[PDB]
Amino acid sequence: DNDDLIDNLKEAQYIRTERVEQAFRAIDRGDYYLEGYRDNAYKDLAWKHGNIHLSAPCIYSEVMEALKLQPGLSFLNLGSGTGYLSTMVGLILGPFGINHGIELHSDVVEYAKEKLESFIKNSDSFDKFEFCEPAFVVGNCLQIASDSHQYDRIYCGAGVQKDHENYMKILLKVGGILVMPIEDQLTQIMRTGQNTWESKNILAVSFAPLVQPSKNDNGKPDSVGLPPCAVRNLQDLARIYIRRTLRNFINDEMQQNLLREKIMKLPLPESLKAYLTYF
Amino acid sequence: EDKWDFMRPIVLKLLRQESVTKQQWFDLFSDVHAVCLWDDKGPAKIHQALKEDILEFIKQAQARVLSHQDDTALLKAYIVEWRKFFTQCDILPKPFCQLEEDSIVRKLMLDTWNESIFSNIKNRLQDSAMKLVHAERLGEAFDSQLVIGVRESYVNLCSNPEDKLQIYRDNFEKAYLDSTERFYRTQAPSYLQQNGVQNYMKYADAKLKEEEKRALRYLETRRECNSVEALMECCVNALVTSFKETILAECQGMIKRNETEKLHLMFSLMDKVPNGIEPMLKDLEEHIISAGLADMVAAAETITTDSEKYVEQLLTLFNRFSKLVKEAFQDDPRFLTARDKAYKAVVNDKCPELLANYCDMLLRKTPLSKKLTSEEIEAKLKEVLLVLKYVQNKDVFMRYHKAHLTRRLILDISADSEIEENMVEWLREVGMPADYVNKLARMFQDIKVSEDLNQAFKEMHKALPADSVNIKILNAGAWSRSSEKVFVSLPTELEDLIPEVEEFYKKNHYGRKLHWHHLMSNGIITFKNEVGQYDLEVTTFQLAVLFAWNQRPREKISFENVKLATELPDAELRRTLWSLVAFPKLKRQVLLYEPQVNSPKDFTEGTLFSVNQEFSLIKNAKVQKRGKINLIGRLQLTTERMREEENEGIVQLRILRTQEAIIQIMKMRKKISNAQLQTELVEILKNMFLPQKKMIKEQIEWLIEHKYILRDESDINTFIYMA
Amino acid sequence: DKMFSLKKWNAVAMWSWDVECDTCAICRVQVMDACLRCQAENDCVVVWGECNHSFHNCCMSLWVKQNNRCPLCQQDWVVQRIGK
Amino acid sequence: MYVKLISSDGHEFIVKREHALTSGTIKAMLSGPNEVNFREIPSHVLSKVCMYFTYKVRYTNSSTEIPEFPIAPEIALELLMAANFLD
Amino acid sequence: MDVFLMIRRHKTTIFTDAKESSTVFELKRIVEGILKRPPDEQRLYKDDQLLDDGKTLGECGFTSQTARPQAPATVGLALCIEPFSSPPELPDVMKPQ
Repeated sequence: DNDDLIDNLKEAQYIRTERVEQAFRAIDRGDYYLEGYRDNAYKDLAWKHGNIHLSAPCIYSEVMEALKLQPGLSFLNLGSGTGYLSTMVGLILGPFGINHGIELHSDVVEYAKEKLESFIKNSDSFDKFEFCEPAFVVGNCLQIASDSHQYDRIYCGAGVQKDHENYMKILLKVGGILVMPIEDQLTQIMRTGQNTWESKNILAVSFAPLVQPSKNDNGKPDSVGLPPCAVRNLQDLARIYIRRTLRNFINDEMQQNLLREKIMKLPLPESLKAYLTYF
Repeated sequence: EDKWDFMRPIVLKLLRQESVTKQQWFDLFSDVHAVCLWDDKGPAKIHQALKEDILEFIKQAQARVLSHQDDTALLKAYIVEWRKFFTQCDILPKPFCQLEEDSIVRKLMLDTWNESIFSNIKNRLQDSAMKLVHAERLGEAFDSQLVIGVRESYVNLCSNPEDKLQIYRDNFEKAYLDSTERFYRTQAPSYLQQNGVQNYMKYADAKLKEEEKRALRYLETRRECNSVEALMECCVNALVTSFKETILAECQGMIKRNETEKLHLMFSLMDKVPNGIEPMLKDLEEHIISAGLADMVAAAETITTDSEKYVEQLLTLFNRFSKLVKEAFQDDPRFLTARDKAYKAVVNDKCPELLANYCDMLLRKTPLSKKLTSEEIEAKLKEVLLVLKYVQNKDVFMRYHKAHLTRRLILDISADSEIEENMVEWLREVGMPADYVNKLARMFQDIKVSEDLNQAFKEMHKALPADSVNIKILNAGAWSRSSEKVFVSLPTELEDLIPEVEEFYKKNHYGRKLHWHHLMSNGIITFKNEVGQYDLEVTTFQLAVLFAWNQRPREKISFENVKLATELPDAELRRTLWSLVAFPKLKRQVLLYEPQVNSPKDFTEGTLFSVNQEFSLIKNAKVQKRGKINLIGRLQLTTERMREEENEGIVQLRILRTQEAIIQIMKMRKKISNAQLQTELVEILKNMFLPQKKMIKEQIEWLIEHKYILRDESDINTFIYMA
Repeated sequence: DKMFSLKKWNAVAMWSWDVECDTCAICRVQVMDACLRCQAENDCVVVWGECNHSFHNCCMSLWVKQNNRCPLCQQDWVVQRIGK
Repeated sequence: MYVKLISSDGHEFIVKREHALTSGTIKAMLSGPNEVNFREIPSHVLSKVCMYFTYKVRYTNSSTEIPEFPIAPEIALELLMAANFLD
Repeated sequence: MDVFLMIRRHKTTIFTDAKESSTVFELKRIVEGILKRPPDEQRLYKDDQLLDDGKTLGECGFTSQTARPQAPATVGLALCIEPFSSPPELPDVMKPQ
């Protein structure tokens, strides 16, 4: 089961740390895998089927390890797929992260939205964290709008072509990290200056090489562009502070949230939304 | 949770545009949210109370709207009231937000306004306005705005975004169409039987234009509209089609009198009627066909020899009807097709061979050409080619044209060389094959070669002196065109020359085999009588007769003796003696004879002839002592006999050309049914000759019988071509 | 100044193409007489073509549709005239 | 071009319109029959509201980083309730 | 990024902004324009320090960090500032305090 494989990965030091430990337990494998099988996410095998190419098992263990994911930074996912890893990273980053992903097939995107709604409405770990919900766009991995701001953490969801390597290096903010299976070889890259980069290897992996664009005489190239960064509105902020306060009390007392959130001197729609996020 | 104490006052102040203090306008924002939060059934009741309030206001509004009895007052009241209501429509959805543009209260307002104030009064609203339009058609210049406003109201009531064409279309346009149809249908009788077709057409066209103007003025032309097409269609149905059967009555009268101006209205109005145009085209076609045929059919047979009148009548008909079609129908393609069909139905009834004859009268030394310059002759030939461009039997021209061209160029009787050369460009314009076009150039080159050969002979042999020797050496087809190769005895000056000519052209010009035709040859010989000397320019037979008479003018020689001397047949000698003794319109006769005759046939073998001792050139009824007399005339041309033989040739072409068409189809159609061959012939035959199928069937049978066309062994209705 | 003799003598005559005027390849008569092609090889009405060769139109007047040849030589006839 | 905001403590704040007009309700007011007396908003809540507006107007063009916006628990409930009334 | 700043006087407060390189007199003029208030015995004070009549740059203690959008740098405008109404709110049981 999930905890079985989580323990095995800690045994192989594929998890190691506590933050990744909590992320992995929070999300159950198979949840994000196709409706017909719901069995093999718990095995290190090929999870390529239809258009889905997820790698929850030790592959994603290694990737999560390579990426630090300290709270408050920004994570950009090229080849998001079913959103499994965007979800996990959101669990860690915290409310004030920037979490964006890009994908080529729209039907899979509809699938990913269905899975997120499933997770919010049915999972048990949601109210144990300040989750960060990922946002999605449709497009190709090589045609991001040309004026993007930058991103601290960049990940390539599939095999990367050498003759576009620098095309991604230009995206990384001064000081960030980039993780990619270039030539199906997993590696880390660090922007140590304005026009200097350094790199290291990780592991020899197996991935399908990406599909390059072929559109011409159109504004597809380097145009897609990630979702706008916006400063949210007061209900979300205030909700977060109130949930902080109550969880802190409950931590002190431990030495159930739903019951507390229901006695608060508030209008019933406010009870449901402003805290409960509609259960 | 009773805030329905200040809210009713402030709502009813908003709606009626009563003064509102800012403080109230601010406070209403706070109270509604207050109630929607601290409650469980505010959301289901705020708008029910709102609906009650709006409905009370609207009931007061109907009371006021109907309080007026005048039509204009009623319309203005509905307009102003809807106006304030719609201005405030955007002013009280701001509060009451998020209780469910797209606002709740706006939908409530528009649905209630229509279900409580429109449907009820509407019965009146769309009636009175329409009456005003009627008054306008009676000369009453009512204020157009009184109707325009109602229009703009309906389109707004349709709160539905997915289908807005509900109120304005349903409850306004139908009234306009019905009123227009009523007015025009009941006003048409004032002229349907009170004036003629022309005045009725003018009235109908003017009314159509006026109602189109009203249509654009008043009917909504927003986009899909389509409003104008329905009003115009109903107007045309009321005014034009209701009288079309009587409008077409005068079409024949107008066409017959060539009243092109009156046909303008006729055509313009009946072009709008889908089934009102065919009668006028049929009238034009049948009028043209009858007007042509009724005279042309008789003229084709009674004319006989007078080609000029036939061609001129054809040209007059063509020009008159072309002018009529150009003017009356504005050069419309349908009427041009009708004109072409009518012209074909007339000119094709059987062969316009006379056209070619006309060209001869324009290209030969005849009175017609002698009074005309070359440019005028070309202009006249333009008429012949114009006529030729229409008749289906086009090749009938070429038979006579080439016969006349050959006789003109070979007999040296052409009016001018340049006018003959212009026939090259004329034939090219007509569209004939170059094989015939270049015949003139080939003939002229042959004539140049003949002149060169004659000069070569003259330079060597110098009987007749070389200076007076003019030997013609032309192509074989130039002269050897008949089997009547009659040869006659020649004077000493020519008998001692011909052997030398033959030797010179046999040896000095190997290959060119000279051949003589004494029938077409002529010459000038000097003779003397008891009254004076003269010169006679006569054919070779007359020359032989007068040479035999030269050494014995005063003797008497019988018909048989003259025959033996000239070695001439019966017919040729008879004609020669008739031209020498009874030359038409000749003051003096060359020869005298004893017996009395009525024609050449009456000459007998024993008839004695003698030289007239008093014959000489006559000028001013006086005997001259010297002068040249030409007595050849028609003797070296041809007689109505040609018209017969040529006619036979025409018949031959009517077969051969048609058969050629068939072949040209089979060379392009390796295997086709009989029907396909006949259909192809319809277009192919138009270039050479288009006979009726009664002869085409027999021609195809002849072609297959002579082993020229193949037939499918298992299908007698399929023709096959090979090689 | 020609006055008395045949100054305007219209010596009508025609020539037929051949290699020489001493023999006849399509007739057995004198070269200056009418062709015998229409009698021995079956009158002789001679017509011209664009190819500068004589021929006989005894039957071609209606048969030229399929017999467009020059029997007096070895070349086909190019139509120049269709009348008399 | 300055729209004053006055609370129910007789209290005043100055804010210009381009800054202020970033909520539906404030547009609605003045979109119909400046100053704006918010009857059910105390002074201390209104101060933090204004600061949030100016902070958003400044950070609309944010590049990648995000600062945090402190709210004290003494006024947080009332900011939650006065927040949805303006947006 | 400019600097968020908040000034006080009695029952009326100002939100305003400037550059680090600006002088005090610029702030005095912004205030005099927005309020149309000439200096009838009133000047600009920092946490109650006169700053004389302004027109100075050496004493700018409103460094950028202290004048943030999340938090203003306060200006101390015979002076009397009415403060706000202190939160009438308690832990409310659900916040053991």
